[PDB]
Amino acid sequence: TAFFQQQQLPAAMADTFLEHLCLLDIDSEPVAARSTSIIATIGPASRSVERLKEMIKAGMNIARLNFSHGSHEYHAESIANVREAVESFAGSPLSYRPVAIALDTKGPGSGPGLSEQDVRDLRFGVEHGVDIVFASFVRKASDVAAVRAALGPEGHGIKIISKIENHEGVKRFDEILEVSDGIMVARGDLGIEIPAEKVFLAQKMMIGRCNLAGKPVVCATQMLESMITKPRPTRAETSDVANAVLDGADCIMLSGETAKGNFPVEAVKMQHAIAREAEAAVYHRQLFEELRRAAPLSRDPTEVTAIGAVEAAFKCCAAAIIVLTTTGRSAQLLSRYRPRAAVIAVTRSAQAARQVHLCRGVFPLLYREPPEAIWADDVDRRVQFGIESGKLRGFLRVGDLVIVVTGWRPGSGYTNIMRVLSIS
Amino acid sequence: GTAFFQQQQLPAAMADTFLEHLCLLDIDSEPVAARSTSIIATIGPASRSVERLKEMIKAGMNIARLNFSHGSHEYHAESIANVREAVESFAGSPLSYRPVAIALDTKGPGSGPGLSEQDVRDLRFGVEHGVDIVFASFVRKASDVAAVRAALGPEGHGIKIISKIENHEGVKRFDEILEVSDGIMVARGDLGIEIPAEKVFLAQKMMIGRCNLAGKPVVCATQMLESMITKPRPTRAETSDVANAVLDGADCIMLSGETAKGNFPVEAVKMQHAIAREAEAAVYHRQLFEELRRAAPLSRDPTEVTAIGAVEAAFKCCAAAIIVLTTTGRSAQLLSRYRPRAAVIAVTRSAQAARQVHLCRGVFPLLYREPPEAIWADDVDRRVQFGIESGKLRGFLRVGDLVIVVTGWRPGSGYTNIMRVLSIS
Amino acid sequence: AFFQQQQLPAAMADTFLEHLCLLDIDSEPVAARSTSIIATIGPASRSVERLKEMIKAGMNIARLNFSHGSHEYHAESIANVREAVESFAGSPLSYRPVAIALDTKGPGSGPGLSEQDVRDLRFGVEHGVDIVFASFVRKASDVAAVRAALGPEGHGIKIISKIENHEGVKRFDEILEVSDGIMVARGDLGIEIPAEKVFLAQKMMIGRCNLAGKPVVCATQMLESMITKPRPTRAETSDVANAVLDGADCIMLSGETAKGNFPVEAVKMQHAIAREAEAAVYHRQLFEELRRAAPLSRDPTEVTAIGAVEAAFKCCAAAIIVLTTTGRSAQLLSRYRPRAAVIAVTRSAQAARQVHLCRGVFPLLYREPPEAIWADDVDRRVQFGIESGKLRGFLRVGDLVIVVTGWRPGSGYTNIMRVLSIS
Amino acid sequence: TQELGTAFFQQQQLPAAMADTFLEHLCLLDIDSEPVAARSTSIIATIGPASRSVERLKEMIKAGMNIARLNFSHGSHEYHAESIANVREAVESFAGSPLSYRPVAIALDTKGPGSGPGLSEQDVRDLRFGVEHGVDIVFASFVRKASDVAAVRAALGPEGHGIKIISKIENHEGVKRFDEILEVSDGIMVARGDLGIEIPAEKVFLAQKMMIGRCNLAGKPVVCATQMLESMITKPRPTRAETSDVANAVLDGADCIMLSGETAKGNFPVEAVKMQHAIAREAEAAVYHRQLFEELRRAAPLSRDPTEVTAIGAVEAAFKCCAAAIIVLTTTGRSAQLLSRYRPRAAVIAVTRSAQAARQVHLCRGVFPLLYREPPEAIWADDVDRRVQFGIESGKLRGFLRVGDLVIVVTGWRPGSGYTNIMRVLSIS
Ligand SMILES: O=S(=O)(c1ccc(O)c(O)c1)N1CCN(S(=O)(=O)c2ccc(N3CCC3)c3nonc23)CC1
Ligand SMILES: O=S(=O)(c1ccc(O)c(O)c1)N1CCN(S(=O)(=O)c2ccc(N3CCC3)c3nonc23)CC1
Ligand SMILES: O=P(O)(O)OC[C@H]1O[C@](O)(COP(=O)(O)O)[C@@H](O)[C@@H]1O
Ligand SMILES: O=P(O)(O)OC[C@H]1O[C@](O)(COP(=O)(O)O)[C@@H](O)[C@@H]1O
Ligand SMILES: O=P(O)(O)OC[C@H]1O[C@](O)(COP(=O)(O)O)[C@@H](O)[C@@H]1O
Ligand SMILES: O=P(O)(O)OC[C@H]1O[C@](O)(COP(=O)(O)O)[C@@H](O)[C@@H]1O
Ligand SMILES: O=C([O-])C(=O)[O-]
Ligand SMILES: O=C([O-])C(=O)[O-]
Ligand SMILES: O=C([O-])C(=O)[O-]
Ligand SMILES: O=C([O-])C(=O)[O-]
Ligand SMILES: [K+]
Ligand SMILES: [K+]
Ligand SMILES: [Mg+2]
Ligand SMILES: [Mg+2]
Ligand SMILES: [Mg+2]
Ligand SMILES: [Mg+2]
Repeated sequence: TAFFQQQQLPAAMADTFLEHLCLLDIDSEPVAARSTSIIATIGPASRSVERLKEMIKAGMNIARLNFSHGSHEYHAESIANVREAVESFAGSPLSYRPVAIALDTKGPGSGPGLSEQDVRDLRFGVEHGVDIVFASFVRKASDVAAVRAALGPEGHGIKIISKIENHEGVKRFDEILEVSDGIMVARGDLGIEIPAEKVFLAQKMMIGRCNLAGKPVVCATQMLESMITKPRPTRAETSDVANAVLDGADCIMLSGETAKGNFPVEAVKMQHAIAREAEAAVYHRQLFEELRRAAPLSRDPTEVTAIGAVEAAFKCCAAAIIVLTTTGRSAQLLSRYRPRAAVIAVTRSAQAARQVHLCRGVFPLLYREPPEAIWADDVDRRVQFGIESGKLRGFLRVGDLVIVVTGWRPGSGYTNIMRVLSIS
Repeated sequence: GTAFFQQQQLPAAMADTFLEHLCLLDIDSEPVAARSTSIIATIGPASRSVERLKEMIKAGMNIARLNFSHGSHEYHAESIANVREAVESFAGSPLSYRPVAIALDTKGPGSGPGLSEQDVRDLRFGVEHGVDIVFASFVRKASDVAAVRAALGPEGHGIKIISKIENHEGVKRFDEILEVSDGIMVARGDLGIEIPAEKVFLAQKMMIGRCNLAGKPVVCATQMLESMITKPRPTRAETSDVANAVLDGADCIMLSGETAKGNFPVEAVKMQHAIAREAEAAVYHRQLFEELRRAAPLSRDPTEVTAIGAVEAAFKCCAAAIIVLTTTGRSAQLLSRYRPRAAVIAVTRSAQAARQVHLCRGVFPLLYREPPEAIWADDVDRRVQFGIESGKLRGFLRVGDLVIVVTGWRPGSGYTNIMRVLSIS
Repeated sequence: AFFQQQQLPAAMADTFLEHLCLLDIDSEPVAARSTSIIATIGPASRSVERLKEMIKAGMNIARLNFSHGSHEYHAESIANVREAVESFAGSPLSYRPVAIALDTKGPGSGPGLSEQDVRDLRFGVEHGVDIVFASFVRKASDVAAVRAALGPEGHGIKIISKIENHEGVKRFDEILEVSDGIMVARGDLGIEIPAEKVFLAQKMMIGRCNLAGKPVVCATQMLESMITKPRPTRAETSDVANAVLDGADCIMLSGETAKGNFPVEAVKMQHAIAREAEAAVYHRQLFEELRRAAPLSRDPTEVTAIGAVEAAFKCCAAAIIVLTTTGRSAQLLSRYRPRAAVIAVTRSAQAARQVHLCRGVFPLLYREPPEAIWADDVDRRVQFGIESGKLRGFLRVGDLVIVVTGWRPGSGYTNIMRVLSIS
Repeated sequence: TQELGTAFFQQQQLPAAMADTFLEHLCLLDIDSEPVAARSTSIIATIGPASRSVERLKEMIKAGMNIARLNFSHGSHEYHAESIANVREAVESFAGSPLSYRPVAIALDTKGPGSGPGLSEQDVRDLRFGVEHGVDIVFASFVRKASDVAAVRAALGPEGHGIKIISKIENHEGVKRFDEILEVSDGIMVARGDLGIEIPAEKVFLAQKMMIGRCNLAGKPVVCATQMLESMITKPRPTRAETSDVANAVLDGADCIMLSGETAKGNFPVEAVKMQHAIAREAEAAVYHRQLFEELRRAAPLSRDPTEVTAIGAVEAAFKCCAAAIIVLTTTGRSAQLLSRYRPRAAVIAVTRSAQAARQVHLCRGVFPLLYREPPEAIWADDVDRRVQFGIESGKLRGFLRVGDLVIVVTGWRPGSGYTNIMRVLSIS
């Protein structure tokens, strides 16, 4: 078939990484959906409702609100505009794309503990329902603990992504990652605190440790910087985006390219285009083998089902792995093994649907329908919802094979079943 | 969690290199898993007593070979009846019943091309008596397997044909023979006479490797515990040979003379069982599994896709077993190809499939006798519980263990597609 | 203490994932920078005093873009480069050779060699350029045309084919076979093929070049923001580091040094990043794969090359000193990407300049006249390498070095490898 | 290459050796791929009534005996001295043509401590006998700890400091205290007979494979010892299990294989030697060198010793060109031993003036000793070149080398042992 010369499949079947590089083809068109999420910073150039709709079409998955600048009234208005542009597509539930809201804090700024503004800003996040928090200048575990105690009673569900932007944060990394929900390689400040020529070492090390831990990792600053004023990026910029994906980053960020630049939609489209190409060029054979050898033995059925499903997906070239999820944990565990198959996550939790964008290859679907009396009937309708959406979005075709990860009883934490299905 | 697990060579199995694996092999690391390599015992004067056969089934005989090179049709029918009587004496407790296959080893073409007249009569005898396997002697080409298949007729279409490679031509035309055969037997006796004796190990290791790749059973035959015909204990070379046949990747090991005419037939079965358990625990699963997958091509067959997914899931949690419901034994055979450390408990209603799956390494067959339940999903769950209960009774499973359960979406063979992680209660 | 620096904990990891996890920002690179820097000479860099501070920063090859400028302008640039290079020839133990590369304008609309290109190639032969960056090579017949235009005298000039269009990428294997090396001309490539596909072309071409043992250059917009700003972007420092990690022998500045406000700063920056990236190379997998892909050879030079590289890894050799006439012996050692330096002691001034195209090869130009006793002349050249290495900080007393030599004079007779202790 | 001929790449299991996986390697094993290289695993033959005849010993040396074992459990000192004299007489009968002379080591296998701790009185007398008679190796029976090896070393005295001590592991304690024994011993013998009595018979293969692996890592010789071709005591042909056992001992990584009873008292002693030689050649060609070498390197620690550094460099160079042999000049045999540790397919040819080193290097797999008799040249470099040419001439005469082949020459920068540091690529003229 033509199939075995599309998503860099000749290069993916190579026996060595050197042979894999030699088999990379510019004419091998990526077919799979773009898995690395795009975080776009919302500013003057992008807070228009009609502009936000354009950005969602372009591939924006997470909207970032930089709390360094702007008032609470400004940020609440930006949030409302994002939600209005997101809900304008809720008329066709088979094509609706959830979009997460992330609050990027100001920072401690030469002081002990959480700054007074950060305490006020985190309460604002709780009161406005932010899905993610990018905690600025995390240096130790206590910093993470402070950002989490700040999310008061009503906000323990918000995902804290610790921003590493100084030498101390890099040295105390393992202790930070243990208590954080993910990490952001905040390259701008990092490139000021540590020598500029050492930042790539910090990026590659942190991405690798995050991949091992199964926790999301974000590449953040100056990725397409020249696109603030120019319609096209530099050769170094497209290389940087592609290399962040190849390193193993779950998310790529635009901050200024979308916040204040002349080409915000073009920067999103560009990051989408590069990410698709870079994801097809990932050497899955070594990546999966190493992921397995490093990942410890688990007696958790969710984790055991995850490798079994990822292995099964590789064996048959599964178009997608469709997993039902309440908290997103099942989808996150599948994501850790970096399958070439899309992780279609079907969920009834609008928050979980937005928060799974932090995990690479997870494509969230929000199930809006009324429940069936028979739980088994309800599970099959949600599985069919993922198939119907996948078909519509081009992820699946009739005749394809899919892996369907489900649980034996309702409620989260009981995933234990994996099925091989033929799309009808 | 589950403290003090220095047993079943787990430190050696977790090594990063094969050299490190060898260095971590421990004589004090006792094997805990059930013996996976089947034992073929040739039935003769020293072993056709019904009470002796009962002793050999307890010792671990899985397949009864009948050497049609000696004995009359009357003698072999009586041997078969004695075997079946000793096998069925344990059918009163179905949770502990062990199926035993009956294989017919032909005399051979001797000095003449094609099937000999006696072989055609002997193959008809096998069909009439209901043998499960046929060890076709002196297979040299694919047309020889076709001749044996034709002699079995229409009724003998379910009988498994294991081609015996015992000459130079059979070794050179191996790939064409394996394609049309159900499995291979490395008939080392005649092979050691046709080709130089110092070259037989190359033929054995090559054929076992190609069989492992193909997913078809391979038998290591002849003189494995030869000194046990007259002595109660084998030589150092003999125990090494049995252990090395298992390490090579052989699905089955054989006794022919040690059990047929010797003074210690039950002791030879017990010895082969003891060595096989030790050798199976010393298999370097890390490289074996990785190489098996890199060589196995991509598959759009749900049975084959579910097989790796289940084997990978079993390795991840150190699953005590992989319980699979099978009609023809194919689902269990596909799991077996990936050589999991977990036991492939294969529950089946087919008494022939139950006997024939002994040719596949690591497949512990169970014969489910109960008639079908009205609700299909309830019948499946009862068969799964039958595997758990048999598994518990036989010491394979304990409460708290994790098992992988391979099932299908509808009745009939060929629809295996589901894998589940269960906790033993 | 030794085991902590030059990313040695990360280099000893058993997996690439474990290698990434062991990368340390406090593990300072100790080795000399192996990836050569090609700096484009323009208005911002043709001053003799500026060229001297560009050689100190780490410029190894001076590029002359024949798209702009007259023959008189380029001859003056050449003279200024040679004047700045020869100003350091007073101390031969510290003298750094600098290659001169001519970048052709290109065929443009023309199917074969353009008239200007034939004139420019003759100019290069007459002026003694070491390298030629042939623009827009699409097939093997294009390389042949450039080779013919160089004539009989230009047979020693290295031809680096620039791949800058779709056809050049598809016909890559036939071009690499007839070329001395390849340049991933990212600028035009990013215009001919989609910008999001250029990294695939770069990584593929670098990989195939590493396998072939032929030099490969990463060329456009590496530190672009340094034309107007004193510091590069996070994407730019990442791009340079990733070009080195991909396996590129040379990194280029074209505009950052040619017309930008910070030409010396761009050279210093590329040097700083390359040292960090070279120490973070996963040598265990790189060497193992290089060996498994490299075919068996009955050539004693090639056989001695792996033997020496393997021996250098075994003892953590500070450097490998090789005596070369044409640079081929040093090039073959370079193919195996050793962590140890490749000190190439040559009497050929052209070979000394041209070996900058090979990663990890540090050229020393021996000038002294030949000794009466052949074995004594060899030992004096070996001692010349040791003395330059000690002076430049590559070697210390107590270190172990691998010494690659031959059994007789003349090129092509390399067959000996020795383990020496620095005294 | 390709221009060495198809017949070259379809022999010595070269298609199977070039496979990318061990499974692919097994699938490419060919019975018609004839071994061409010389047999590298040494054969230790036990000398008894069936083999102490001078003419019989000559037949066994031709068949492939490398080390003669003297079992001190049976026989008197007078009997063993006579056996030694007959061995030396049969060995020296071939010394007329030094380019084809094969050195043969003499090994003393002690009786053992039996039912008592420490060295038995007879063992002290027997060890003194060995020193007085000039034995090259001692197989110390029932070694259980490092202090046992020290006792045997002390009993050999000052003169017996050059005698190699191979500790026999034949009980549970010896297996558990293996690492401390191997550290103080020159090598190990997997004494399977007693081991199969002390530990369960079904566990002996685990002990064998573990000890061989640890010895390969340490670079110290390892011997597989009991019942290898047992049926050949009475029968002219061995069983399928026996030929498999010998082949598997070689594939495990054993430097030496032993005959004890098959050669000592059996009806077919020369036939058992010929059989062990035939199997070893086939098994050596079927060794998967790619994984073996890669793993050996990853486990071997970094070394600042030039002899060790030159050893990998030479072994790697030999694999790259399919070098016919690796000629090394050695005084103590250490240089050849270090090359042997990396298990090259290229036959290591060791040129030495020490007759004891020539005999003792049989303990190292792949080492083919040549005893150089010529007196020293005035010019040191000329003496080295003459010894290198002696290796080439013996190599050509014995069929190891042909004109056109590539060889690797490992030499040193000065006389005296411990100065190996040079590796050269030579073309055979
Ligand atoms: O040893 S290499 O440096 C190399 C080897 C030979 C060459 O010729 C060469 O040019 C480079 N190396 C590159 C990356 N791959 S990879 O398969 O793409 C990969 C595997 C594993 C990774 N983990 C697991 C989670 C991060 C990777 N993260 O980024 N990439 C990863 C492995 C081999
Ligand atoms: O390279 S070896 O010959 C070797 C030999 C001696 C050493 O001291 C050493 O360090 C390496 N070595 C043999 C054993 N395997 S193995 O792990 O046991 C294995 C893996 C894979 C196999 N497939 C996949 C299906 C058959 C094997 N089939 O039989 N065994 C198999 C590893 C490779
Ligand atoms: O019917 P529900 O409550 O949505 O659950 C369907 C199945 O998916 C799961 O909820 C997965 O949830 P989580 O990923 O959040 O752990 C299983 O526990 C459950 O059996
Ligand atoms: O035995 P039933 O009741 O027909 O149930 C079908 C079950 O067995 C299977 O038939 C497996 O059979 P095969 O392995 O012989 O193909 C599956 O479809 C399912 O697990
Ligand atoms: O690298 P090249 O061009 O093959 O030259 C290698 C040569 O180097 C030498 O060491 C130098 O010898 P000369 O300086 O006399 O040419 C020769 O022995 C060997 O042939
Ligand atoms: O293997 P050994 O005993 O350490 O020595 C290797 C020998 O090789 C040599 O080249 C030959 O020297 P000799 O003439 O003293 O034997 C020396 O470097 C060294 O004595
Ligand atoms: O916030 C950021 O992205 C930073 O500091 O680089
Ligand atoms: O059955 C046979 O002939 C054998 O095993 O050699
Ligand atoms: O010519 C070049 O180098 C380019 O276009 O990048
Ligand atoms: O002496 C021996 O060989 C033994 O005991 O095994
Ligand atoms: K901020
Ligand atoms: K140009
Ligand atoms: Mg910041
Ligand atoms: Mg037969
Ligand atoms: Mg151009
Ligand atoms: Mg003993």
